[PDB]
Amino acid sequence: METFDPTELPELLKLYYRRLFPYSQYYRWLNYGGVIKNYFQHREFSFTLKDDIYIRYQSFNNQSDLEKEMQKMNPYKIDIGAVYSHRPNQHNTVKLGAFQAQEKELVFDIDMTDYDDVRRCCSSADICPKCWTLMTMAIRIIDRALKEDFGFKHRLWVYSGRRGVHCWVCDESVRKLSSAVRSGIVEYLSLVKGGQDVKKKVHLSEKIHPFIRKSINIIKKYFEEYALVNQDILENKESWDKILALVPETIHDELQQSFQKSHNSLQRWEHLKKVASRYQNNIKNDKYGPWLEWEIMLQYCFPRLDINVSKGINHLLKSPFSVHPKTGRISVPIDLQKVDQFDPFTVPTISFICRELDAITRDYKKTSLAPYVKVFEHFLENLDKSRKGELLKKSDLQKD
Ligand SMILES: [Zn+2]
Repeated sequence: METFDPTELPELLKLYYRRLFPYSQYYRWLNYGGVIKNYFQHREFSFTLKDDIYIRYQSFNNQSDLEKEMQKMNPYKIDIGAVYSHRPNQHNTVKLGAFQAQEKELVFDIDMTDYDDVRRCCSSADICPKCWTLMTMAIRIIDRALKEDFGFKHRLWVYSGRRGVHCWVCDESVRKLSSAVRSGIVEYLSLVKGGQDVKKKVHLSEKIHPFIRKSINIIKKYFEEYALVNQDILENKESWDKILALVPETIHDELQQSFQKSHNSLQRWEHLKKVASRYQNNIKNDKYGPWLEWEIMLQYCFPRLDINVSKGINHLLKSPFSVHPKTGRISVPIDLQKVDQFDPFTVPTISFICRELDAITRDYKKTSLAPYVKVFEHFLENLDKSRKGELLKKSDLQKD
């Protein structure tokens, strides 16, 4: 924003939707094996066109119909909503209030601006190699929990194309989950709350739940390099006063003094850990520990979870393989086995892949888009494997 002339977007989009957008894989995803009738036909799609104009409640009969309409309207953005009780594109014809959102993937949307209070590196409208690690940590923290703590097997992670990282959890049972249960998942996962003028946003109890411990252990792999070297969070008085507002009055002064005697954020952090580990929860206690150190790390490194993104079944979220109009970047799947190597800055733009396409119009495999489609395919393969596995179990129950 802005790296190419935005007036070439319409012609690039036209070519993109004609030769490059992976419809086969995309339909395979949203049709979910085709075994539940109307599942794709009842999906809301929402297109954004030129000038921030968008259309709600579009839906399509099949792959060919979707292709044809995407190729006709050539949208700047594609959003995906819920699966509804009826065809979204006929919602007006429906009785009183029978048109209801019924099912959707459980989604998360981690937004880099939500870390602005604890970022020092680039700027509010930017990302850089110094803050990106926040997203890496957010992925590892949330995915571990979704996988290990909840048993969710089908989790697609997606880079927004700009400053965001999205998760779609797509398990059959998850898609059916109620709003109340979605909230409960968000509540369980949440540690950073949650106001503009609340200075201290993490308060830990004496007793550590395994979720908190396991999240902290992930942050600890990154904390030195990320917070002490890259962000340099205890660099000067101006910056370390922000950390001192998170510790008790009792120790503000002792820490202040030894901060000024050391030179590194590295050295000052070691001093903070020491001092904070000796703080007595006034008084009568005799029990000491790392709660304060953990609270600071969580405030700086733990993802902020917007309750509404995950709670509302009808919420729209930018589609994978949609283009980000501001950056030109394709919204691409992130390979979870390689999350530490994921590089948002080398994610190709629409113009770049259109160029590759006809440099001496065919297929996406001759462009830089290809590896990202391979990642999508592995995800889809796992969805195929599961359905077949469960169909076997169901088929074995129909035998007695
Ligand atoms: Zn940055």
